[PDB]
Amino acid sequence: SICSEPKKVGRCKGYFPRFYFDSETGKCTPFIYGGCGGNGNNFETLHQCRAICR
Amino acid sequence: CGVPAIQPVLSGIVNGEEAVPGSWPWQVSLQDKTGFHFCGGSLINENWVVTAAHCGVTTSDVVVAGEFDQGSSSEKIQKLKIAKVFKNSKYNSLTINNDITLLKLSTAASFSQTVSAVCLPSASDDFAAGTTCVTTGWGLTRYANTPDRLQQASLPLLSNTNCKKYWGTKIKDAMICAGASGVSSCMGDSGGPLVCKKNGAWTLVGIVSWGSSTCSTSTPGVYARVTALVNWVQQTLAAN
Repeated sequence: SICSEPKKVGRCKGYFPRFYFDSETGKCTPFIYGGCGGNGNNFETLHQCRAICR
Repeated sequence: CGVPAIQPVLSGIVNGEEAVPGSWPWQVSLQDKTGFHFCGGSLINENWVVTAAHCGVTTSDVVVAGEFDQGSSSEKIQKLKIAKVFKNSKYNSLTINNDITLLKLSTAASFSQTVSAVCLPSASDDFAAGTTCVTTGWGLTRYANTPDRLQQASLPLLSNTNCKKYWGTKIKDAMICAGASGVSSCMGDSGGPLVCKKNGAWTLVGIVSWGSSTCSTSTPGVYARVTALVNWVQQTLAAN
């Protein structure tokens, strides 16, 4: 139920492409992560996001 | 230090403007080994770059100096390897306090018209609330790719008391706020400079750190307060 956590950009001003599991859409999805205060629904690769959800 | 050979020009990053090419010559882009820009930084001399600790820089990333248009191949840029990373031991992953990291280069940057150092302040310098300063970087211009060309914005320093009215106890003594004035630092700006022009020279007052998760232009941005961290900077240079 980590994939049920929401997309969290956080407040840092970094540019860090990541992937999260969108519930509404039911896919693994790219987003810009700021670099701090992220939650569990945050993966380095799309493969890595899918290979733990889907 | 702090005197660009090419004078910046300002109208007086979201809602910023395009820098005069070469006009912020301490500004570097920190790129990973696949070539993506993830944070900014500042040259403080020919061997060292100061950036934000949350940028998580390693010896695999590189420092790129002399750059203006990241989509251009006509610029004589320097791709500089990093020999060693010194993250401030007091960096707090919780509060993002003490958000500063030094990078010692494997080989010295070569200073030129387009590459040179920003000045550092003394621990006791006072940069008054209301002072108009400048921040720069290749962070997003709308809250998705980072812009090719270097951006800049003018913005006022806030008092910490006034900054707290927005952010409350998230504001620590090693932070300084600026903005809430129609412009905003945004994703990819982290680690880059907030400079104020003191005595004909630009001095590093802040390091782009954190702020609105949506880069709102009506809330203050937060910056690592360089006066509070500059003794640590000097001791790190001296010992390494």
